[PDB]
Amino acid sequence: PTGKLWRPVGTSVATIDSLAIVSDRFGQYSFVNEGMRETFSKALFDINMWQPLFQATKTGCGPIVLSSFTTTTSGYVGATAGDALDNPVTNGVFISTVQIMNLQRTIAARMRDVALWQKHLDTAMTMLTPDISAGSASCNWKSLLAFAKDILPLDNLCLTYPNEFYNVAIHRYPALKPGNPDTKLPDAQAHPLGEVAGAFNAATSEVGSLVGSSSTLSQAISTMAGKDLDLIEADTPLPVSVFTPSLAPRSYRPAFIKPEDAKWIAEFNNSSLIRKTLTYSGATYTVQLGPGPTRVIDMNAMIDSVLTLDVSGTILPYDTNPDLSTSVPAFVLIQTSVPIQQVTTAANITAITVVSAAGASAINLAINVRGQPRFNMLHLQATFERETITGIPYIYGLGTFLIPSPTSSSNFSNPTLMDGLLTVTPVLLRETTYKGEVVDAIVPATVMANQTSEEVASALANDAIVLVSNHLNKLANVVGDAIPVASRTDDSATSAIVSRLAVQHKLSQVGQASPTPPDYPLLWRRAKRAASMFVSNPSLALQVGIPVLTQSGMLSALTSGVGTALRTGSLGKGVTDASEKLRARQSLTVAKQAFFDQIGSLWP
Amino acid sequence: PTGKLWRPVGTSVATIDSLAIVSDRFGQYSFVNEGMRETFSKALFDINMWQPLFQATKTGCGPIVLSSFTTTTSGYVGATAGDALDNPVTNGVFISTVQIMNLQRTIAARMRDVALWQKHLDTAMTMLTPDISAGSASCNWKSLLAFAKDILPLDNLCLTYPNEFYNVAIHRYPALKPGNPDTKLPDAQAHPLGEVAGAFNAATSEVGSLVGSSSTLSQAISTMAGKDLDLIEADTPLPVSVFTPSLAPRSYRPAFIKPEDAKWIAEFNNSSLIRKTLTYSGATYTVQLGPGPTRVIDMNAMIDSVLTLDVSGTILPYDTNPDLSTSVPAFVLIQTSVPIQQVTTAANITAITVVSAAGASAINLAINVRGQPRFNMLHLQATFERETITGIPYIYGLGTFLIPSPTSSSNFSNPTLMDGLLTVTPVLLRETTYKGEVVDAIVPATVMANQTSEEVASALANDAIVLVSNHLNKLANVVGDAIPVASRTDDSATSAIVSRLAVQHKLSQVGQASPTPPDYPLLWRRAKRAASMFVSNPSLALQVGIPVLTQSGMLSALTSGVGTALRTGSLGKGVTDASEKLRARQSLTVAKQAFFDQIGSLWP
Amino acid sequence: LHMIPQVAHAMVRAAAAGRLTLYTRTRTETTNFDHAEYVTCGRYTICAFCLTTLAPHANVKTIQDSHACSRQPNEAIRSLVEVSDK
Amino acid sequence: LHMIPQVAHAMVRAAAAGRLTLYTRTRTETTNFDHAEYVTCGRYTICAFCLTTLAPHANVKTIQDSHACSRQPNEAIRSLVEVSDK
Amino acid sequence: GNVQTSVNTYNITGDGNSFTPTSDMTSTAAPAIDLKPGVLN
Amino acid sequence: GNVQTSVNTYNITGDGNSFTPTSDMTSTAAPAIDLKPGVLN
Ligand SMILES: *C(=O)CCCCCCCCCCCCC
Ligand SMILES: *C(=O)CCCCCCCCCCCCC
Repeated sequence: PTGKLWRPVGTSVATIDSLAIVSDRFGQYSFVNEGMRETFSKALFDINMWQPLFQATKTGCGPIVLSSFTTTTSGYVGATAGDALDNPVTNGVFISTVQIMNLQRTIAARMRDVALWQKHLDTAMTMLTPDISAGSASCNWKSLLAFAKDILPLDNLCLTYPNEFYNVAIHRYPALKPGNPDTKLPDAQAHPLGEVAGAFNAATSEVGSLVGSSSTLSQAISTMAGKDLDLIEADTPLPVSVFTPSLAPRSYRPAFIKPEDAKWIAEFNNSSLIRKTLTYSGATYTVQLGPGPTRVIDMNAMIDSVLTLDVSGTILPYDTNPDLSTSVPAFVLIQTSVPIQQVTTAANITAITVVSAAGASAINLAINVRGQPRFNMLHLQATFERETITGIPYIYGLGTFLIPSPTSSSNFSNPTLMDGLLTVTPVLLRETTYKGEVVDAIVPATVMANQTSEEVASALANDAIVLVSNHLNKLANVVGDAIPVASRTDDSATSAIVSRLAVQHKLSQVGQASPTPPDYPLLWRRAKRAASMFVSNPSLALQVGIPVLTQSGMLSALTSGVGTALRTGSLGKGVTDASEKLRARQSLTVAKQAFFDQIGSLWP
Repeated sequence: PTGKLWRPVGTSVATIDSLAIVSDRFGQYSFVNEGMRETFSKALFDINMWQPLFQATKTGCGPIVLSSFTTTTSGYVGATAGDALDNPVTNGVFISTVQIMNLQRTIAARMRDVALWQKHLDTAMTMLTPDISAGSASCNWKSLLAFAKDILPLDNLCLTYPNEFYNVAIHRYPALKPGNPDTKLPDAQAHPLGEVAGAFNAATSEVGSLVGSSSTLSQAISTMAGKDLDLIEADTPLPVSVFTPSLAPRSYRPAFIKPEDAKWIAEFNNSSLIRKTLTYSGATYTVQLGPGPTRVIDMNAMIDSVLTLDVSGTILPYDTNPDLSTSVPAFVLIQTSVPIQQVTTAANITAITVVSAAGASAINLAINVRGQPRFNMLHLQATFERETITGIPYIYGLGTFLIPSPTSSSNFSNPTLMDGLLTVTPVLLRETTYKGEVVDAIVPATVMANQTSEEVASALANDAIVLVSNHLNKLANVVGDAIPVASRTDDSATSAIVSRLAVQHKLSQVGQASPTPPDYPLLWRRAKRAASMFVSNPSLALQVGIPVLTQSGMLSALTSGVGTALRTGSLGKGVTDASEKLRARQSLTVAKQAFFDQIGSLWP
Repeated sequence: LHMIPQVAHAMVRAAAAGRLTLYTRTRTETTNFDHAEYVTCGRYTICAFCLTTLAPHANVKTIQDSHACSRQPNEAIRSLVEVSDK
Repeated sequence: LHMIPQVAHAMVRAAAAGRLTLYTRTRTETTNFDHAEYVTCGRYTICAFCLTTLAPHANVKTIQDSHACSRQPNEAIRSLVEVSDK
Repeated sequence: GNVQTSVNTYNITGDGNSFTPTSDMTSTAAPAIDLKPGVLN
Repeated sequence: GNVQTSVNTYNITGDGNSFTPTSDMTSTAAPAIDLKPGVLN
């Protein structure tokens, strides 16, 4: 049973309506199921432990028995009259609301009390590493004590109550074994209150540490089910939400990104220059679109973000072409009639809006750093919005210069300030971008081995690629973490892949002389580096031309392997290299024993 | 109860599992609930009637009692063990499958048998209108008979069995009253087997006809709930499906439709001519875009349809400008760089595809019809598809001419064959079009009083307007039909509106001298023509500038009135003008009595 | 929705060759704009106060309306007519 | 998907000025196209039989592949190189 | 078509099933149930 | 908020209700139910 206890308000006959939460002057009795007593007992148990320090310091008020907050009522206990009717409990143990209040504020008040002392006991305990993980190692007690008698700073609490803290301590450190009163010798065994827990944390030499290897697994299992690593290369529309894209604002360096390497950025590849004009704040400036191609951020295929083009440390040659100086650098949109990459001359450019200029010309924004005047780090920045560009077939964001007077000097300059580190930040997660279009769902499998070397590094913050990369990256840490894809152990991961290579290379051999019986020693090893190359750089699985990894099978395969692989690790997964791991722990205890030996001499 | 009968297969205790459809050598006994016996009895009853003709002609096989196909089993009868458990029926009347087969093929075999005779009886019966609808009117039997002894063609069956058909007849026509054997006189009352039914169909002078007025109502009620007339001016997205658009291919006459009168059709309003070229089937032709504006079907905002531009009977002046002759007329798409209505000269037109040319020049397609050579009726025709125009910001369908050699003669011609009757047929109902955009849902209330006089007649086959017109049209026939919106009876329809005008004109009077107390005699009459103008031309309620009808209240109001109005008509709704209607029926019976009077003399 | 800009395209073309006739509340035509309410082409009719379309056709003697207010620039179309009336 | 047309834009620019070359199956370069399989720039490598991208690095000495087929026009890029090699 | 077993009295992939229309029994559930005001009561 | 009456023991617009957070009882149902392999069994 569970929930609050109910009782037949109509008396005797208890039906699915003659019940009612048995409330009263104390609040409502909620049932205390077996396991929920484990907690409140485990919590109180950790407080009772500090008994010797509560009396010493006259705080506290006696040991806290959980049997002081409960009661022994009886009735039907459920979550609702209907279902509570199927849990007739007699003399169960319930805790009334007003009690659920004290057991709370008591464990809270006492928790402070101890939390404090417990902190002093520690700066003194750990102040001599009472924990080794291979074999033993003593340190003659006299010295030890006479030593901490020093180190411990005058405001601890282990100097005001030595054997009032010691008695608390003995129950937390199975290192300190108190000398028995009637034989005046230790005990071999150490009996700290955490008897079992402390036994099951020792780094057992057979397998690393059960508490470790156990969690590193349940931890990975969490992720595997959580983010949705499963279904990682699913071939079908998936809401961007399914990718929980967060804290995702990637930055670049356009005016370098080739147009074909990333759809969201077209260029004005035209013969001559395209000097246009525009009255901005009265003054008339001339946008240039200089000698080179001047790659500009396209506006369509640009998920309403927060574009913030930073222009700093980048050269600013106002020294040579004086034409450049005087011009306030500024991010400006450019609506063109004919599609760009077909826009020849000025009459082609519909209009030009200065979405964000920089007050003060190019001769105050400068700063000489050895001849080559740089740009005082400043951030121009628009706030592009999907629909502010409705209808408008062609429009481009360009972080240019806005020259107040074009001249012969700036005839080979080309004032694109795009060489600066632009940082787009998708401000509306629901919508992603792929191959130049804005969508609401991705098709994972499509984005695999479909980008090129740099059609990946040039991805646009929160676009399929960047999403089908953030995803693999989780799955990449589950294998990297739990599975042993980094040793000659032909693990579950590199194993799922090997079975694909076989089934694959086996049918490609079917029909024709079949002169080559499948290899296997070579297949195991080829798939080992395939699974390994993945854990290594999760990204690669997106680039066209990557051995194994990019065939449709793998990944879809890998994950579902790694999947079941985590759901069976056992507990002693740590047996892997638990030999050198062990031998390394003995190595430490031998060096730490060496320490105790000095504590033992210096302070005799 | 209903369904097949089940019985405890496990015996005695019948639980929700110890049951099982009691099947066997006869099939499965299905229960024959009270009403379902009404049908099979009503069906057999109509066959037994023809008893005298079955014996006469040695067919048949005795009267068909429905008690010959059933049985008297008993058990639990439901649709599934679970629910059949709650219908313990004892000695119910079930019909086994193999029986449900005969009662079927018997009623079918016999139905043919009678269907035939029953047809002969008729060509003879109705061959002297035995049905009047006001007062009576006889026709001395001798004459009548001695008359039909003539007319009836030699292959009837009423001449081979006179009083073998007569006995069948007497039970279907309460007009023919047989002379009683032991008093050798009629009976006043007529006792045809359809005693009641025939009594309740007579046009009762108090109210038209219960059988009529009753149905004309249930009929309207069907529609009202069906199509979804309710919610007719709902203000919120509605899937086009909710409008069951079918059999919907509207035709026009572009090159006349103003661009602003219908978004799906832009025009090349440019100064001079725009002669372009294109190699079509080797030969090089020149699309013209002549002197006038040449309105062309825009491609975007064009729901992938089946455009079929017919060019017939329309003038073809190859007589004057010889330039026109020789040019094969053809529907051609035109992708322009700069948006049309901004496309000045040839270099602006990206490309031109002849989506469908007409084999043979303009001098074989002609046909002289009094000087002015016309176009031999022929249909050019593309099959535009939403996505075949993906990306392509500007593209237009144009049914032009394709001149093989532009000349001075065709300098004021302008070969747009759009003056022809184009017929677009939406080939993909799911997607509609509104104000130039393609959507999947309409917002009804939005399309009311939002079109102009002709922003309606220029609507594009299966576009919101054409949908929010097909809808009102149903609701327009429900009122037109059921409700009396065509008499001074201030009906439920014109009444729902009057209450809106009041509540409306009443608050517009609130605040300020209120010198005008609402009218009402004038409001009733104004709303009467408003509801009337609607039934009249349902469309109007879409045009901006229509008195009353176009205020947001009405319609949303009207329908929900007309709604409840139909759900209460009573049965005697026909009482409306049931006076002149009655007086007109007596008028007919007086003229029909006049007929019987001649049948009575000519054939004595 | 007010105007329906196909109506306003008929305003300017009737005022770029001024045929616009300004009518008063007593359904008489004047040329002063101060006493006038109704504005014609003569396709479309608009009361200058509320500035909504009233009748597709002209001849404002047959129009019902209830609005009351004052001055309404644009007088610019009214000013453009008398210049173009020459 | 095969090639990714950014690859084919590197084919023609390596063929406008003929750099490419043709490698055979035994990883030796020839200029005849009849014995040759691999096609370089030297950015990208494509076997002429299956016509898929193989390794963006050149030195086709370090490429693994398993295809076998004959007849592959386009020879036009192969023909454009030897004209542009002068 | 994976075997079930009891959920429903028939397996789909079950032994000797048989798709076979007969002009005699035109398959039909219950769509035209009458509910209109006068007719439902 | 239209009156209901019995469906549920409390009316929403009912007499003397009271929205009033208390730092003391942080509202919480049951999200972290443990089901992982080892822990569920
Ligand atoms: C297992 O599910 C394999 C698929 C076989 C049946 C799936 C559905 C298609 C057949 C329908 C049977 C029920 C009525 C159509
Ligand atoms: C009647 O429904 C009026 C609206 C009042 C409550 C509607 C929902 C908003 C308040 C929620 C109460 C339940 C938990 C939020």
